[PDB]
Amino acid sequence: SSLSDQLAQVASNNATVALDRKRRQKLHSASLIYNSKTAATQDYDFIFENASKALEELSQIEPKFAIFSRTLFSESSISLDRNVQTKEEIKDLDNAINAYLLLASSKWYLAPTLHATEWLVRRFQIHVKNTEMLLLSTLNYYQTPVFKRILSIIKLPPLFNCLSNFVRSEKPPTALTMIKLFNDMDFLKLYTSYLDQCIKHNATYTNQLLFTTCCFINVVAFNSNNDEKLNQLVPILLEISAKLLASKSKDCQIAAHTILVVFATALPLKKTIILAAMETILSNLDAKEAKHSALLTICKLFQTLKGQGNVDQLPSKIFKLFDSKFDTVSILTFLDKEDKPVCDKFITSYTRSIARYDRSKLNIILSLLKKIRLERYEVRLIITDLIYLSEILEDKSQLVELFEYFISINEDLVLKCLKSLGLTGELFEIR
Amino acid sequence: DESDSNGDINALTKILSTTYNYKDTLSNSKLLPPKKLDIVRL
RNA sequence: CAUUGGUGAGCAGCGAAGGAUUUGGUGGAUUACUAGCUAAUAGCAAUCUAUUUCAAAGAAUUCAAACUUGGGGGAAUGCCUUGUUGAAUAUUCUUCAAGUGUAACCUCCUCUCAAAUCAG
Repeated sequence: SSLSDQLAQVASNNATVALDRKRRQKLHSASLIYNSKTAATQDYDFIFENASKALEELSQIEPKFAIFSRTLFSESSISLDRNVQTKEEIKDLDNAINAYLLLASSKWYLAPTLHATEWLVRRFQIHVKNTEMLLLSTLNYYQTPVFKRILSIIKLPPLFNCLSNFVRSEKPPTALTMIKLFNDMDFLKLYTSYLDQCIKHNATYTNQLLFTTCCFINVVAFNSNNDEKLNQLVPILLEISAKLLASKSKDCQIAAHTILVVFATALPLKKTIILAAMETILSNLDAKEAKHSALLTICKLFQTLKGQGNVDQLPSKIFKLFDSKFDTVSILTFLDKEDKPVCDKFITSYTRSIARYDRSKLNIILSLLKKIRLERYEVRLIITDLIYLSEILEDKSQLVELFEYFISINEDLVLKCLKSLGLTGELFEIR
Repeated sequence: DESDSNGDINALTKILSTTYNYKDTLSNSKLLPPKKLDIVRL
């Protein structure tokens, strides 16, 4: 290397350790509300008293911020600077700071949060010392001028490099910069490391989470052509979707649902991956408000695919999980909706899974098959398995009404597959 | 610590992990994908 | 009219799932390749530390020692040299002069040009 770059690297090693007093009046004078002439003349104790003055109201809003009064907002936690500590102590400092950041990420519209984190900016240089968590916890607030102030103060990491033109700017950072920020690959590995961190800690609130799905979804919007870049984009999004569905949270569930919907509708995965998606979706479909979304997810999911075995029957674990988390009459209500969304490739696949494992509710299938105008090969492919359940399952009046409906609608289709399999008069010899 | 020895929630992750190409290129789907023509000048 | 000027439209023409440009970073060569480190015949390379230390070997210009200084002056005050004086015990030191003596120390030079502008 050069000497000058090898020495400007030591600026990055000691960007916060103020040695000359002008370095102090640079390093203390930037904070989240106060102008740098009044921010220059602030004693540490005076800022900590305002810190507790916002922190007590925050802890009274929810008690989880009370523990940072024990450690971070302690009255003993003023004089200690970071650079005086060992890195093993600095790691625990960063742990406290990070867990505080995703916590306060919800409460950030409050001026209590702005007055609380400004001291942490000023006591622990978290605009510089830990700026990846500062930005990742507070990324969704890109319209708010509190964040826009925060942009003029953060030493920008290479991972957040779209905003290199937006630090110390007037107008707020635009919506397209969020996509171009997220359109990088390793940025998405940071956003997994944020959201997965929020999942185990269960600090996942709705507005930021809607911003997550709107950014990830717009990423696959931007990668509609770059199918090889999309094929390295499946590992980052489907991991976030899977680890999202392990949440108790229902907004996180519909978030992972939107991820799977827009991902399958933008890029056709293999069928077995969609079966994995169905297992992870249905295996945590518990609360009510996610069911209406999650049904439409599989409605999209089975429509996103095409191949050999396009509408084949589901596995018995998958089908019994589906018929545990939904009833029959759930889908019997849903297909009679006036929205009536096109789950055409799902029904003709799921009725076969009824027709092999269960076989007990084919009056239900009659109700099902009168509801939806299906596809041409689909009805034929249902009728072949119903020929199979004519032959091997003992013939019953439910199947008689089934095939009488199938003579009422597309008798000749039945005649063609019967000329393919079996005979015509032998099907009259069925019942 | 990490050892292998109703539906499970690891079910997406495992089937991702045993895949590298997630596009079903082994399909021969007999439908045409949009926007990208496998076309060769002869 | 030549435009032999480009813009600008275009077209013939070239033409395989783009073409054209501009740049960041890094690697490879830019002499003809025998491995890294150390206390080195050996040990290391996860280590030389509670054998690294004893031992031997190891001391002249009797004080040769600016090969190095822009050039002139001088060189007061310093130094050098001998001349010369005292003291101590054959030698240092006190005292003193003579030196077109002197890389200390004082000044003069080592700037003013058919370069240009400008009145006449």
